[PDB]
Amino acid sequence: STQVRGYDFNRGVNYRALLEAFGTTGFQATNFGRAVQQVNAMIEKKLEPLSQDERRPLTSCTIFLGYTSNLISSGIRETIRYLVQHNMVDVLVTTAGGVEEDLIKCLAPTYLGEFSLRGKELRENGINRIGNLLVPSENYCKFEDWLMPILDQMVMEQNTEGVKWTPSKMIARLGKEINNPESVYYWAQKNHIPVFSPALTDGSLGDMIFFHSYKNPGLVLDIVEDLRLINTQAIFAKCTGMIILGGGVVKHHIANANLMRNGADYAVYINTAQEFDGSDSGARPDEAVSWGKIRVDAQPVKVYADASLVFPLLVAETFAQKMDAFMH
Amino acid sequence: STQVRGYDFNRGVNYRALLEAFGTTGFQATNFGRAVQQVNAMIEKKLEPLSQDEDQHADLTQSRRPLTSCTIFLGYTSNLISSGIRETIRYLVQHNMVDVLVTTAGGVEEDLIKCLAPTYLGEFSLRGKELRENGINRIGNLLVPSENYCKFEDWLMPILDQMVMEQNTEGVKWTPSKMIARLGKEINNPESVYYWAQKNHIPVFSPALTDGSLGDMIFFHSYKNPGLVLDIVEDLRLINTQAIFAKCTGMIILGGGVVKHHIANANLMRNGADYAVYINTAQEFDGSDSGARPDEAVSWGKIRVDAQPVKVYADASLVFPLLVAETFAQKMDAFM
Amino acid sequence: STQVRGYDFNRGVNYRALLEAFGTTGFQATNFGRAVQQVNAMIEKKLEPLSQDERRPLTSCTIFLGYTSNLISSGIRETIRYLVQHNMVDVLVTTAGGVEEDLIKCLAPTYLGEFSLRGKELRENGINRIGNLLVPSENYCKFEDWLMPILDQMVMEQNTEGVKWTPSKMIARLGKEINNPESVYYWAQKNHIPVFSPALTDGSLGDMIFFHSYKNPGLVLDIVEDLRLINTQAIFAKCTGMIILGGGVVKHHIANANLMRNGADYAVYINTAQEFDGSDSGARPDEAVSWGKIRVDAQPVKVYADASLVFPLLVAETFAQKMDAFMH
Amino acid sequence: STQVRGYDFNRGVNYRALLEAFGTTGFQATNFGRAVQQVNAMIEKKLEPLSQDEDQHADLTQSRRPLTSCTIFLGYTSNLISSGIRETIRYLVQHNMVDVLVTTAGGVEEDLIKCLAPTYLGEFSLRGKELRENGINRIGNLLVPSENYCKFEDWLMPILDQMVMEQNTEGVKWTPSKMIARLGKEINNPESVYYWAQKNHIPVFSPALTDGSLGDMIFFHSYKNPGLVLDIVEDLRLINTQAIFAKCTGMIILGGGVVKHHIANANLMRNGADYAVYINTAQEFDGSDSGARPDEAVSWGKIRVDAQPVKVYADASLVFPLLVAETFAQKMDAFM
Ligand SMILES: NC(=O)c1ccc[n+]([C@@H]2O[C@H](COP(=O)([O-])OP(=O)(O)OC[C@H]3O[C@@H](n4cnc5c(N)ncnc54)[C@H](O)[C@@H]3O)[C@@H](O)[C@H]2O)c1
Ligand SMILES: NC(=O)c1ccc[n+]([C@@H]2O[C@H](COP(=O)([O-])OP(=O)(O)OC[C@H]3O[C@@H](n4cnc5c(N)ncnc54)[C@H](O)[C@@H]3O)[C@@H](O)[C@H]2O)c1
Ligand SMILES: NC(=O)c1ccc[n+]([C@@H]2O[C@H](COP(=O)([O-])OP(=O)(O)OC[C@H]3O[C@@H](n4cnc5c(N)ncnc54)[C@H](O)[C@@H]3O)[C@@H](O)[C@H]2O)c1
Ligand SMILES: NC(=O)c1ccc[n+]([C@@H]2O[C@H](COP(=O)([O-])OP(=O)(O)OC[C@H]3O[C@@H](n4cnc5c(N)ncnc54)[C@H](O)[C@@H]3O)[C@@H](O)[C@H]2O)c1
Repeated sequence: STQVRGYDFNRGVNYRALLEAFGTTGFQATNFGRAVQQVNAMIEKKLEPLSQDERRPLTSCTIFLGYTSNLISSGIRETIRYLVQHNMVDVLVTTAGGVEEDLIKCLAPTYLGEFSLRGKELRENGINRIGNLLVPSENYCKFEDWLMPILDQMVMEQNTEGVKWTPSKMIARLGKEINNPESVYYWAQKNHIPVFSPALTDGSLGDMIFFHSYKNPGLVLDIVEDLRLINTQAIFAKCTGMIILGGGVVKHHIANANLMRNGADYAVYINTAQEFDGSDSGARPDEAVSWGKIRVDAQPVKVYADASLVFPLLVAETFAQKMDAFMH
Repeated sequence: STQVRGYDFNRGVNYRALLEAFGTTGFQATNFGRAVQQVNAMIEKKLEPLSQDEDQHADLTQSRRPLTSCTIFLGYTSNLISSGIRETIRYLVQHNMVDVLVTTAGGVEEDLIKCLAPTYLGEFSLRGKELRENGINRIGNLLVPSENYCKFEDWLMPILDQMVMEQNTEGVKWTPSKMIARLGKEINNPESVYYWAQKNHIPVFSPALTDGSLGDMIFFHSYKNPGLVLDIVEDLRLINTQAIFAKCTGMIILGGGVVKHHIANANLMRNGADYAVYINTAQEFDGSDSGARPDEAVSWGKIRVDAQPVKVYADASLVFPLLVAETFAQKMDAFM
Repeated sequence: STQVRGYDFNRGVNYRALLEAFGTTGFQATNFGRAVQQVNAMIEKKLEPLSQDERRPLTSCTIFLGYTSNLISSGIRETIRYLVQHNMVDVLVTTAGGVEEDLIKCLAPTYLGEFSLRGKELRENGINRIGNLLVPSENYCKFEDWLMPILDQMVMEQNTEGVKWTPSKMIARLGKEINNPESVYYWAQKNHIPVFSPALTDGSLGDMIFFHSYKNPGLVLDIVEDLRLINTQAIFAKCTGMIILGGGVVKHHIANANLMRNGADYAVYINTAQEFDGSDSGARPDEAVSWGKIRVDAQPVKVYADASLVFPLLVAETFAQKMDAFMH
Repeated sequence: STQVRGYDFNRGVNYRALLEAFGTTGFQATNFGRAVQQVNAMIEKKLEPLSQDEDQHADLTQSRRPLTSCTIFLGYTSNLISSGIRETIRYLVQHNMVDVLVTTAGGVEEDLIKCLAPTYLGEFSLRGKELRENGINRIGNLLVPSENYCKFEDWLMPILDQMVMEQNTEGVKWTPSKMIARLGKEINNPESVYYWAQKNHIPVFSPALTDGSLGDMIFFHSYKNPGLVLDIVEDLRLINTQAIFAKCTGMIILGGGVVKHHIANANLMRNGADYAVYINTAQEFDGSDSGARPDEAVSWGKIRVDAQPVKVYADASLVFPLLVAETFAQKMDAFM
């Protein structure tokens, strides 16, 4: 049985050892160390070779990465981009803001602010607040100018070439169009990583589709085909892992997909929600076990924390140390 | 300036005076009192008489529901339909007290499943392994037997068959709201929220309607009877036009997530809601939309700068029935 | 097994029935109904007559009421006053602010404000913020004028009459001095309900003792005797119940006292804390069971909510309906 | 204006660059970066040379500790001493990097008990009944065998005997801080926070020192050896004078409760702290002092209006070691 003991700074600042010490520090530091172990187990399983019996290359473990939209507003956008760039995860799930703001960041930046800035004076200057971040309205003007010709082409392809659009197919197209290596969705489509977002209309992309539909009516986004697509990613996996940042639709959609295989083998939740309100967001991993979304023999972990603090540290201690195994 | 003073139980127990005293008790009790005031302001504006032409509003919004002097959007996370708040919401919809509903997929399907089989009380700490081994699914401190979903399957599959047939031969272009209206008509049960919503021409928006058991069933059904399409674009047009052609709007939002953003973003299209009450347990510090204060929404234009929005930081299962008791339920004589 | 079902407003607004329906509404409404049941069980046990074998009158169950200081800033001060006035609880525990602000409210009121008011402009006008409440600085001036002559007498009594002051003895004296039926501590001392507050110096009372000690040095407040006094309240009880609003010292001090009898028989927590940070505040009742602070056979309840919303409703459904049993 | 940008792992893993990138990552990562800046400002001011007279400051504050150019108050809730943050705090005290400690009683006693027996890792969900039946006590996801407290009893009772004897025949008037200094000297172990605090003349305030196991032991001891008195009034004088006669003050407060208010209220006596960092998981909505934002303290005069205080909303077991790594631990050459 393992003793509580924190990092001793009389050793100097040995960063790897400082991070390794979270495991024996207690409370959420210990859960962070457990999450490192769960993700490294996902990775080790993924890198094992496939048996006989056992367009994206299939691996020995399929990793679903989910994140709420605000994390793409944050600099965790870079963290996610890196993982997608190097084919370290296999399926992305995010809400609509998490798609559009990645693209918009290729046209204009987001800025630091404070949570307490007052909306009246912000609105008067055309500045929109996302937590302690700030997005000028002009950013969305630029998005409009960029996106509208693409909506024109998608409608034409729908009506003259038989294309049946879904959120994931639109997201791949937008990633191809943005054509920018800073963009998560550019790498996702380049690497054949599907992106699911069933409420893709809930955001600025929706605004633009809405306005567009009055000059160029008839665009259809079907969510049924995308439900088949995400569920089959789980059903035909040798192994699955879930890494879920935040809650809401993203968290349920990944977990429910994995119910179709009688549960994920590995699971890490990082979120700030709590169970007491009965929310899905705040449900503990053990709630998911009752449904079959996480296997009974799994050892899932939740870290109760803002992912903007934890996720880059998690990546540093897991994926980033196995980078070579993921290249060329 | 208003003094802090709690209810004095030397008066005995008058529950109305007790709830009214929330306003001067402080902290979230005070915000509850402010929320009562904001909702009563919405209702008061809604009940003012109107004079507008019936044909152009139906053409612009593509809806059969008459305009009133204030359009009220009610949103709730799915789990509140698992709870007994389902009865609270059903009452409001039954009496045409709100005008637009927004909920995630679970908030649709579990209202229907409750007409087939009940949900039970449990505890948050019940272990998943033993529950799974007995076919019991946990929702917070509630429990749903798996057999409930089997009954749901049997009820729903013939309806999905008809929907595909209507799509392919009668030109129907399904969306979530149109499906939700049809499911409410089929369930044909006065305990159901969506039975009343469709009967009263109250639309229900749920853009991620595949994220739950209804999705499971659509998925399974599609391998027996392929082809169903659910378009979210037309439903975006429908919700936004409800805000655009409103004379006045109020937002009452229980919980966060999709529901909260979808209602607020629709109201951006009219440069902001006139009244807004949030009841949710989220906090701002994580940058989340769920946890964003009303004043964040003001920066975007989702809430008018001149509005007096209120957030109550609390579990809505505690607060929403009390809020309805002090607002809509006092005005039911006007609502008929 | 009990079905989920909310109050049906087609019945009209039947307030008692609306409150009774919280039990079957789920999430924290259900925990509220459970708390009503636990408190009513405390009360029923307290009102049972004492056996042969089995200055405050001893009853069949000793109820400890704890609350954080801010709840006395709130209007829950009236709720607590009522219970103390009618001898419905037996021991009070609160932090220092929870003593002084009760007294100050007899000299000048507290006002409603908002959480977002900015401290600079408040400080410039001599207005102090407590959450969404406001206390003018003048309130504390009035407190100073009222309190200083009492500190003079306590020192004199210490040095010439052998008095050994403790927090609970000072609180009883201050309640006698305030001589005002709106005050919690007036009723507490009148009804021989002891009040424990081991960090009594942490607040305005401390400020005043601090300043006083420079003109009239030597006042001693011993916390050891007060530890014996609260622990013996638990040790020699036939039965104990704990009703704890908020966390911190108050929650631990009551629970630790009841460890000395191998645990409380009944327990209700109402607080907004969560367990994930390892805090005592956020510890669930079942953590206390591991120490022996709550008996293994007890059925404790936590309601996760702001007590300013819940506690008056709890009192309405429990103590207030048994008022007759507590009088004359 | 500063752009949002996360650390780019195409650079490889440079942990310093990774922590520095917190500042531009947003949400609480940004507040962490601001907290690093505030603490480094405190340290920088502390290390400025001073010229003040040694005798009058010792007379006014009744302390042997020399004044520096900034007095840093470090507060932490008890559970952080249960955690491995105990080692973080011990390092700071060992090297005289902070000037005043404030903690609740558990934060005193468990530092001493850890020199006698360890605390172990467990899980939050372990059931109390089975733990109680095996003499294991739960602290969050940590576990303390009851035997740890038996060892504590045996170590402490002879010390309590000496304290009573010194009170009754050598005129000693015990207070919490004076007791804590004596316990640190007796534990005589370089792993102990309070061993280092007393050796370096860093006072420790804990006005409710009876609320925990030390209280249990004082209680039991008093029926064998009556008479110990612990006065909190003189300790109020001692902490307040540390603020009053400071040239500059900074507050670093982990958690809420007594600790947070006691430090901030001491700093009111000088019309406010110059620097302040809160790290805690509390929220404002419940009116709590724990959850009060720094700007509430500004309204009282506890934080100067010209200061730039920062709160990081997070479990300090995650954040405090990183904060120390980026601040105090980089400056240890100056601190010798
Ligand atoms: N919860 C269910 O019963 C259920 C059923 C089937 C599917 N799902 C799916 O789960 C997904 C996520 O659900 P969601 O985003 O709609 O909500 P959620 O349950 O994830 O809640 C989002 C946030 O809303 C707030 N909230 C939740 N419950 C609250 C309460 N009782 N009082 C106040 N505030 C509260 C909280 O801040 C919470 O983090 C949806 O797509 C849904 O279809 C859930
Ligand atoms: N930037 C934005 O936030 C943004 C922009 C456009 C649209 N939207 C829309 O808002 C709607 C709702 O968003 P949602 O459900 O995706 O997420 P959300 O922001 O509401 O968050 C849901 C829950 O996830 C958790 N969470 C959030 N941020 C976290 C963090 N940093 N660390 C840990 N946990 C965290 C919290 O418990 C929160 O209650 C969407 O449909 C989305 O498209 C958001
Ligand atoms: N916790 C223990 O191990 C322990 C041991 C013996 C006695 N006690 C007694 O319990 C009483 C109450 O403890 P308290 O008021 O000092 O603290 P607490 O544990 O009650 O915490 C108070 C608040 O501080 C904040 N906090 C706690 N842990 C945090 C963390 N890890 N990171 C950030 N913020 C955090 C939270 O908002 C919390 O509600 C004290 O009198 C103490 O002596 C506790
Ligand atoms: N008005 C004041 O708050 C005030 C005034 C003077 C002094 N002080 C001092 O502040 C110090 C710390 O206060 P504390 O530990 O007593 O309490 P606190 O206010 O810090 O609260 C401790 C915890 O109790 C819970 N809590 C608080 N308010 C709640 C509510 N309304 N509903 C439910 N739960 C709630 C929260 O989890 C909170 O973290 C004291 O020693 C006190 O004397 C406070």
